[PDB]
Amino acid sequence: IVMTASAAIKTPQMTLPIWNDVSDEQADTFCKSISKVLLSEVIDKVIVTETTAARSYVIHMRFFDNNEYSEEYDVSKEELQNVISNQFIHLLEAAIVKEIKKQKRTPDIGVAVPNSKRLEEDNDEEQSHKKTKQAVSYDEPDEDEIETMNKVQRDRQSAIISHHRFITKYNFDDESGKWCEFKLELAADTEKLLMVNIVEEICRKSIIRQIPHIDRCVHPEPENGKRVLVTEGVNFQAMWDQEAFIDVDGITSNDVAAVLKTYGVEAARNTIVNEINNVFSRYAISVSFRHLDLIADMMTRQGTYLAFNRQGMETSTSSFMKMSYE
Amino acid sequence: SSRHGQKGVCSRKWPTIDMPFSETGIQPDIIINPHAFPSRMTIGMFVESLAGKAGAL
Amino acid sequence: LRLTAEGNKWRTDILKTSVDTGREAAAEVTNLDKDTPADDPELLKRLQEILRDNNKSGILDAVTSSKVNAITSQVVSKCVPDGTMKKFPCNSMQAMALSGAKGSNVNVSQIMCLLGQQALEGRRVPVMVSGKTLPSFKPYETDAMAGGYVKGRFYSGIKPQEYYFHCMAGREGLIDTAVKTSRSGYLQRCLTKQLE
Amino acid sequence: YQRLRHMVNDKFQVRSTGPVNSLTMQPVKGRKRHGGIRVGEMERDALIGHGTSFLLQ
Amino acid sequence: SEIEIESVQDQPSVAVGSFFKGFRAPSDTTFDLYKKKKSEKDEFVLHGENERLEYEGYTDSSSQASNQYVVGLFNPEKKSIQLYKAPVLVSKVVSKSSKNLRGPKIKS
Amino acid sequence: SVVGSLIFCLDCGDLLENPNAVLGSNVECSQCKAIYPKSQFSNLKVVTTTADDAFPSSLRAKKSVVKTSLKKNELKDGATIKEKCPQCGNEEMNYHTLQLRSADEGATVFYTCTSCGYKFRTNN
Amino acid sequence: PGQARTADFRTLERESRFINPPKDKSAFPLLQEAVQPHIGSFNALTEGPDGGLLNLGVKDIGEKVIFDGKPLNSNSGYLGNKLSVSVEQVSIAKPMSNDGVSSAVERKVYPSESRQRLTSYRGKLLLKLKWSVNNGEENLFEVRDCGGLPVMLQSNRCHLNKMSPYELVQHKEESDEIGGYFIVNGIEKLIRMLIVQRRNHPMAIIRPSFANRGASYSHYGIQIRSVRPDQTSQTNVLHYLNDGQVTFRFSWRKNEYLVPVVMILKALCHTSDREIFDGIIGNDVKDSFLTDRLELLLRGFKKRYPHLQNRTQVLQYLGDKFRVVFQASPDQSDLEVGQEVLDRIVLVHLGKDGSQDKFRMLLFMIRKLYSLVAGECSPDNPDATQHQEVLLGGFLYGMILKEKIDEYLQNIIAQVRMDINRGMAINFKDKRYMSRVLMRVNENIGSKMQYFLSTGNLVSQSGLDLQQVSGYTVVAEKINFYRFISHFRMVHRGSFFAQLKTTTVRKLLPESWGFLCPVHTPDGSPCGLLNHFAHKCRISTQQSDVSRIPSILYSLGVAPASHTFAAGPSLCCVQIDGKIIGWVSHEQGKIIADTLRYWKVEGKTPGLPIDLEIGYVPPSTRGQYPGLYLFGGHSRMLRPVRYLPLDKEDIVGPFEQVYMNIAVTPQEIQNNVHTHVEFTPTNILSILANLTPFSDFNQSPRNMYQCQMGKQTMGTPGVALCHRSDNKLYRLQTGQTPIVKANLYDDYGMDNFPNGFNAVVAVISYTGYDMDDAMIINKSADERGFGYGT
Amino acid sequence: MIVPVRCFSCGKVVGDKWESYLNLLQEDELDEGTALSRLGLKRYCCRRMILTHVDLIEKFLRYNPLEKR
Amino acid sequence: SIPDGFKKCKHLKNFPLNKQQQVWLIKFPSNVDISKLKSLPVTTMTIDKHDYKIMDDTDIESSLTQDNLSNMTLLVPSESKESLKIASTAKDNAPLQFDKVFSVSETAKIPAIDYSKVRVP
Amino acid sequence: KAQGRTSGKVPIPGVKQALEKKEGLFRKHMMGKRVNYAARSVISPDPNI
Ligand SMILES: [Zn+2]
Ligand SMILES: [Zn+2]
Ligand SMILES: [Zn+2]
Repeated sequence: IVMTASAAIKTPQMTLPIWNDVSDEQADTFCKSISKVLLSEVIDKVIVTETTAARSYVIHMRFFDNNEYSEEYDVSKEELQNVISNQFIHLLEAAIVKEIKKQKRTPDIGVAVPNSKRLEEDNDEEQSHKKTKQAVSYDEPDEDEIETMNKVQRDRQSAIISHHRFITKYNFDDESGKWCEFKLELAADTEKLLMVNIVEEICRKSIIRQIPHIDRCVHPEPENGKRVLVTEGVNFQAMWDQEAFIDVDGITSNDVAAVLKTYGVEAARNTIVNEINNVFSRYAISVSFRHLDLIADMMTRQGTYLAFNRQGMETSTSSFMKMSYE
Repeated sequence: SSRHGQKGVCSRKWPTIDMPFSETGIQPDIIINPHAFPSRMTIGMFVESLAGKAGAL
Repeated sequence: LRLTAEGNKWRTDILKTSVDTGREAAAEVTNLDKDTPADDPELLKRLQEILRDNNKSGILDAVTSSKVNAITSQVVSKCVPDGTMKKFPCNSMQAMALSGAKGSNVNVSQIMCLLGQQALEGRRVPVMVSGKTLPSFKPYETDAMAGGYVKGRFYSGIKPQEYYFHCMAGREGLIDTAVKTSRSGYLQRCLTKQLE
Repeated sequence: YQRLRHMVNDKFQVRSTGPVNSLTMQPVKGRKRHGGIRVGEMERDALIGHGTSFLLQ
Repeated sequence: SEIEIESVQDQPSVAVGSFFKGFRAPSDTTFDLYKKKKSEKDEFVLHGENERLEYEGYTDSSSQASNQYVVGLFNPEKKSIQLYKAPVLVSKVVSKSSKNLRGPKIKS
Repeated sequence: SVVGSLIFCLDCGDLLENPNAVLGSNVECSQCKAIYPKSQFSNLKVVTTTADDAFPSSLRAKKSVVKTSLKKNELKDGATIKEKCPQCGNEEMNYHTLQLRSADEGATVFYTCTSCGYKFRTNN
Repeated sequence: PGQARTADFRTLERESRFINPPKDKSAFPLLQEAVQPHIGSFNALTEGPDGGLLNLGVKDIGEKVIFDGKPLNSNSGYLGNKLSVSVEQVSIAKPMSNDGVSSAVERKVYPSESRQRLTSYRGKLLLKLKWSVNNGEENLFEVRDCGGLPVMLQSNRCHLNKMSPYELVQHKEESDEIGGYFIVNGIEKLIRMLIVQRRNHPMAIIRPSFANRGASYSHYGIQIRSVRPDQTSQTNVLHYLNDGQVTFRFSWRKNEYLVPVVMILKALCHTSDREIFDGIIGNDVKDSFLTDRLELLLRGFKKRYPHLQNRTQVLQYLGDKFRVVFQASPDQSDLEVGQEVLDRIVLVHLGKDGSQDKFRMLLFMIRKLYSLVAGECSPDNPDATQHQEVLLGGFLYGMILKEKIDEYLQNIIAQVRMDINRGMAINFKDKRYMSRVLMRVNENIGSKMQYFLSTGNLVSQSGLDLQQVSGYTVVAEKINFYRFISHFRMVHRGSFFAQLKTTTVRKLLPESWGFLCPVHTPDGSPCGLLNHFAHKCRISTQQSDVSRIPSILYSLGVAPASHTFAAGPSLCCVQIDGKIIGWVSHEQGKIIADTLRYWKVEGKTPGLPIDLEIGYVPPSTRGQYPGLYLFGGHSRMLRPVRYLPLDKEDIVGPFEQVYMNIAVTPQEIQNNVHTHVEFTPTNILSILANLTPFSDFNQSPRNMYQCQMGKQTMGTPGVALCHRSDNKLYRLQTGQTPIVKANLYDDYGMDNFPNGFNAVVAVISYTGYDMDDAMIINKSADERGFGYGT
Repeated sequence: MIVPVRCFSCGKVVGDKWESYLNLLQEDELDEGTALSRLGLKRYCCRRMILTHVDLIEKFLRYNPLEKR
Repeated sequence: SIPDGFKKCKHLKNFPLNKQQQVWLIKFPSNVDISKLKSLPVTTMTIDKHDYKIMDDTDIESSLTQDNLSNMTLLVPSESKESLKIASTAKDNAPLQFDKVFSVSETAKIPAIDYSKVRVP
Repeated sequence: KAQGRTSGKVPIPGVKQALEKKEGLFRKHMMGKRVNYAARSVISPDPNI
C-alpha cells in the first residue's frame, strides 16, 4: 500500500454486499456462477486407446454426472461441450504439433550444463553486537524490499474436423452429458507420445467459464451483520451487471489502484485509509484515523496514487532533501 | 543464572544489614523476584530450592 | 502451585474422559460407526489414506484437537480457582495473574492442571511415513497422547513422550522468528523522509 | 547458580569536547579516544517530531 | 502333504539357463556344457552356437556356495517325483553380426 | 516377442523397429539380421488412463471416503479460558501459546474472543 | 542395598582422585566415548587392514601421464617416452623436532609445547612417489617431505595416545584430556561434524530446483550418494523429463554433465533391450503407464544412437565425448576413457569389478523413479534423520588431503610440460632430472592442510560433493568446559541450508529421537540448524564385515539376483550397502528382517555383527518404496536400545527406527506391539540437556535456554592453565559440587570443572531493584568471596 | 579452589574445617551430615560450604613449573 | 574358448519328459545331501531332523497371471547325450516353462517375549 | 567511469564515491552527527528516583 502503491497486489478482492431478498442459498449459487471453472474440475477420468494407415488415438472423457457438476460448479452440458469444441481441441493440437516438432530438433553429451559466520550466532551473541551499536539510520531494507525496489451430430463432427489438424471423429453425450469422445490420427512415422499426459495438461488449462480477472467468489459468515460476498479478483463493471443480487453502490475493494481507475481519487483515498486500518485492526493495534487520513491525503496529493519511494519523492521542491534520501 | 534459564542482571549489591533475614538468622546470597516466574514456568527451580535445602540439612 | 486433594481428584476424573477421545475423533473423520474398534482394518486403511494427504491430515488434526481442547477447558474451569490449596489473595501465583502484575490464567493452568494439546502451525504433531508419531507409539495410534496431547502439568512433571512433543512446540516460535521476520525500518524511513 | 561471563564491551563513555575528524570537524568515533556519541537519522526525526528545533540545533 | 521320491540323479543330466523373458533359440541350436571340480563345489560353463548367434553362460560363484539347484519331474497320478541335479547358469545371447564391430582407437 | 506395442526379437533380445517406419514389406533386426514378416505385428492397442489424483477438484474430493472439509462449527481454534474480552466484555476466550524472539523471555499468549472474534496477544 | 542408583557426593573418591591421577586408565569412559567420532575417524586415515583411508585414496588417484615428444626416427605416431607419476604409499609421523642441524637426533614434541610457543602441533607427512618411465621399463622411487601436517590430539598420531591420566598430568595436559581437536598457531581448532545424505541408497526426490534445469524437466528425481572406500563420494541423479526421457546427471571438476540413462546401461554390460525391459518392468506388463515410458526410453536410444550396437561401441562413444573433460592422456583409447568415466563416476560404491551390480542397481533406480512419478511411492525426506548420516572431521581431512596429493601429481606433470615447451633437455630416466623437477614443485601439502584448519576454507577442484566453501572448522572455544565438550557433540547441515527460507530443516522431527537432542539447539538465527547428538548416540568409524551376509541371506530364501529378473514394489528387493543381493516376497522379507535381528543380538552367528542396520520397509499404500535395506558402513548414527525376545542390547540406526516399535519405559510395553524398550529415556538427551535438574518440570524454552547459559558461564576452563597461552580465559575462583545433581554429572566427571556454586536464594519482592529480571547479590556475601572470578 | 575462609552467608569461619572433615569421612567413617554437625556447622548456610566444596587446588598443584618431574 | 580346468560333460544322464505331468525347480541348501530323502509337502518340512521351510517362489521366477514371463529356460540332453537342447513340450518348440519353483530354506523360531520378567511396575 | 586499473588494486574513490560512500555524506554526517557533550552507559533500574 505505502511503499510500492502496486496496481498489481498479491491478493486483490472485491466485497459485494447482497440484498435482503437474496436468501443464503441463492447467494451460494450466485458464487458458483461467477467463479472460474476449469475443464479438469468436471472430468472424472480420461481413457486413451492408441493403435497402429497411421497412428491413431481414441480419447474418451468421462465426466462426473451431469447433476453433480451442475450442482457443484453451475456448469451446463452445453457450456461443457462448447469448451471442448472450441478452445480445448485447439490447445491439444497446439501441444501435439509442438511435441512433434521436438522429435526433430536433436543432449550433446560431453558439454557441461552452464557473513555466514554471523548467521551462526545465537540471540545472545547477536544482541551483544546490537547493544553497543550507534545506528546511522533506520534498518536497511531486507531481501524482500530489495527484490521489489445423428445429423445435427454428423454435421457438427464434420464442422469440427474441418477446423482442426488431426481429428477424424468427434462425439458428445448430448443427452446425459456424461462423456465426450473423439479420435486423433497422427502421421504414421511419428514416434510415440504420452498422449494421456499431454491431455491431462491441456485439461488443467481449459477454461469452461470465467469472468475476466475473477477467480473464486466465496460466501463468508455475515461479518457485523453485513451480508456480503467476497471475490478473489477485481472487475467492477462485470459486477455492475449483477444489480439483481448485489448493491452496486456498496461494492468495495482491496485494490487501491482499481478503485482509483473506476471511481476516482477521493474513493481511492478512502480505500487507502480503510486498507491500512484493516492491516492494524487484525493485530489489535489501534492507530488514529487522524494519522491515516494524513498519510492518504499525502499519497493522493497529485490526484493519483503516489508511493513513498523514489517517484513520489522526486516531486519535492527541495533538492537537499532528495540528495539526502537516495 | 540458575540452571533453569532464569537469567538475571545484578542490580545492586545489597548491604546485609538491609537484606531480609530468616528465623534461622540467615541472609540470602541472592534474591530472585517472584514476578520472574509466572511467565516462564520454570517449576523445576522451585523443586531445586526444596531439594537443595533438604540436601544441605 | 498445589491443588487440594479434592481438586486433584476433579482433575484426574475429567482427564480420564479423554481416554477414548482420539478414537472417537478418528471414527468421525473416517466416517465410520462411533464405536469402531481402534484396530479395525477399515479404520486403519482410512487413517493411512488420511496420512498421505496434507488436507485430510489437517482435518483429522483439527477435529481431534477440538475435542481434546474441550477436555482441557473443563479441567481448568473446575480446578482453577476452586480446587487450589491456597486461594487468592494468599496464593501469590494466582494473585499475580489476576491483578495484572505478571503472568496469566493460561500460565497458571499449565502449571496446576495440564499443558494441553501441543500445536504446530495449526496442525498437531508430525507423523513419520510409517504412520507413527514416535518410536513408542504403534502405527495409527489414536491415543490423544500420541498426537501431542499433554495431560501432564509443570507441577508434577511431563512424560518423555510429552516432553519431546513439547520441545517441538517450544522451538516453533523461535524457528518462526528466524525465518519469517519482516523488517519495518526501511518503510519508516521512507514515510518520515517524505512527511518530515 | 552460574555466573555468566561478560560478552560485551560494556564500558561507559562521556565526552564534553575532544578530538574531531579532519574533514567534517565533527567528533571522532572512539571511546578509547574520547569519541562522540551519534545522533543519527532516527533521533533527528524524533527531535523534529517533538517540535523542538533548538534541541535539534 | 506327502510326496515320494522315485529317483535322484547325482550326475550331469540337464542344465538351467536364465537369459531373459520369452527367450527362445532357433530349432537347430545346441549347447555344450563344461564342468570343473573346484573344492567340494561344482562349477559349470555353458557355450552354445548357431549360424548367427553365440550363447554363453556361467554359474554364479557366490550363490553356489550356499544354493544347490534341482529339477523335478512330477507324477500327480502318484505321490511321486523324480529329482535331477542341475546347475543354474547366468547366460547371454551374443549376435555374431555385431560382436566384433569396433571404432578406431581414438578419433583424434 | 510380443509385449503389447513393443516387439522383441526372438533370437537376440533387441527391440524390433515399429513396422510402420520401414520402407520394405518385412522388418529386420538390426542386431542379429533376423527377418520378420510385416504381417504379424498389426494394429496392437495400448490403453492408458488418467491417474485418480490427476484432476483435483471439489467433486473429486467428495469421491473420498474420509472427511475432506470442515463445517463452520468445528472451527474453534484452541482451548477456552476465563479472560475478559477487552472489546465486548465476554468472560471466555480461546488461547494459544508461543515462544517469540528468544528463549530468554516469557511465553506469548494469543487470545481469540469466543463470541465477538477480537484477537490479541500478550507478553506479560 | 541392591537398588536403583541414588545420588552421592563421592567426596572421598573425588578428592583422592585429584591427588592421585590414575596410573592405568581414565575414570570417565563416557567422556572419552563422546569424543570418539573425532579420534576414530582420524585414526581411520592410517589404520584399517588396507593401509588406511589415505593409502586407499592415493590408490584411487592412480597415475598422471605425460610424453616427452622425442622422435625415435623411423611411419610413426610415436609420442616419445612416457612418464607416469603416482603416489604409492602415504605416511604420517608423530610430531618430532630435530633442534637444528646435524639432524641432531629427533625428540618428541608434546602439545603443551605447541600451545606455549603459539605454533602448530604437526607431524611430518611423507609421500612415496612412483616415477614410472615407459610403462614400467624403468621406474624411480623417492620418499618426499610434504610438510608438517597438523595432527589430531589424542589420535594414533599424537604422543598423548594411550597415556594414563597420571602420564597426561606429567606431560602438562589435563588429567582427562579428551582431544579431538588440532592445535594451529596456538589456537585449538576442530573440524565440525556435518550432516549429509545417507550412503549408497537411492532416495526418491521431489524438489522444485529439478524443474528449473529446463522446461522439459519435472520435479521428480532419484538421488544416490555413493561413497568410495577412501570416503570421498560421488552423487548420481536421475531426472524424469515430461516427454519420457530419463537423464543421468553427474558432477566432475565442478561442472555438471547429462547422459541419457540408457547409454550408461548399455555401457556397463553386454545387454539386450529385453533385459533392460525385464529389469525395470519385471512382470508388470499390463501397466500401461510403465510400458509406455519404457518404449519411449528404448526407442529413443535407437534412432538417436543407431550405430551403437556393441558394448564396446558405447564405451568408445563416451570416451570420445569425455576424454577432454577427464584429462585423458594421448595414449588412452576412446575405449579406455569410457571405462574410466564409468569407474570414476557411476555408482562408485559398487567398485570397478561390479559392472553387473551397477547395472541391476541402475535398473532398480529407474523403476523407483517411475514409481515416484506415478505416485505409487512417496518421496523420501532428505531433511529427516531417517535419510541422513554424518560426515566426520577425520574423513573430511582425508578427503581434502587426497585432493592435495592429486593437485601435487598434477603440478609435477605441469612442471614437466613447461620443460618440454621451453625446449629444456629432458631425460625421464635420469634421477637428477626427477629431483630437479620436484625441486620446483610446491610440495608443502602440510601447510595447505593448515590453511584449511585455520580458515575453515575448502579449497578444491571438485566440490568434494559438499554445498559450501567455508565454515568447516571452528575454534574449540574453552570459555568453560561445558562449552568445550559441546563443540564435539555438535552437528549441522551446512551454511547452504541456513539461508533457505523454509522451516522444515529447522523442525524437530520424530525421526531424530535418540539421535539428536530435542533440547540443545540455540535460539536466534541458527535455531534448529546447529544441533547436538543425544549423549548415548554413537557414530560408526569403520565398515563392518558384511562379506558373509549374502550367504546367510541366500539360506533364508533370498532368490539370487544373478538369475532372477524382478522389479517394482510387488516384492522385496534385498540390498546390502547399496548392492542388490536378490528378491523375496514381502512376507518372507519381514521374517528375514526379524530373523536377522534375533541372530544378530544373540551373537552366535559369525559374519553378522550387532551394529548391522536392518532397514526393512514394508509394502504400504503410497508410502515409502519398500524393500530390505541392510547397512554396515562408516558414518552411521547408532544407538543402544533393549531387545525383548532375548534380554540383550541391540544397536539401531535412524533408517530402521522409523518402523520400529520401541517402548519408552518397561511399564508401557504392549503385547504384540513392542519389540524393544529403551534403557532409559535419558538416552535421548544430550550431555548438557541431561544435567539440567528436574527439566521435565520446566517449559521447553527454559531447558533450551539453560544449554545456552551453561556454555556462557564463567567456570573452569581447565586446571593445567599455567602451561597455556590462550587468547582469553575466564575463571570462576571457587566452584562447588551441586547438591541437586543429575547422576550423569558424576559420570562425565563434571566436578573436574566446577561451573557454579550453591547459593542461598530467596524468592522475594523486597528491595524494589529486582523487577524486570534484575537480581540482587548480598554485599557481604560478595565481600566474602561469593562468585569471584578472574 | 581452596576451602573458603568464611561461609558466604553466616560469616562463620569455615576454612579451619576442611582437613578435619575429610578425616571424619575417611577415618571415623561417618556420613556427611553427621560429620558436618560434629564440626559445629549448624545453619544450612554453613553446612553447604563444606559439604559441597571441591578442592580443585589439589589438581592445580600437580603442575609445578619449579621442579624436575 | 574353454577356461582352465573344465572338461566337456561327455555322457549326459537321462531325462524322462512328456491331468498331465509337471516340471519343477527346487532350491535346497548346498549342505543338504539330496540323494537321501523321502518326503516333500504341497509350509514346513524337516530334512535330517533339522527343520526347513518350503516357499512357493513361482511368482518371482515367472508370472502367475500371464504366460511367457519366465526367467528360466530348461536345457535337456540332445539325441547324442553329448550336448543340450532347449526343452520343449508344445510340439511348436515353444520352450518349457517351469510349472512351479520351490525354495527350501532355513527357518528360526524367535522366542516369545516374557512379559513377566520384562513388564515391571 | 574510469577504466579499471592494473586489474587488481581496487579503484580509488572519486568525488562521487566520497559523497556516496555507504549511507553517504548527507545521511552519515549531515542528517546525523557525532556530538559533543553526551554520554553512554548500561542502564539499571531504580524505584527511588
Ligand atoms: Zn535379433
Ligand atoms: Zn469479545
Ligand atoms: Zn554456612
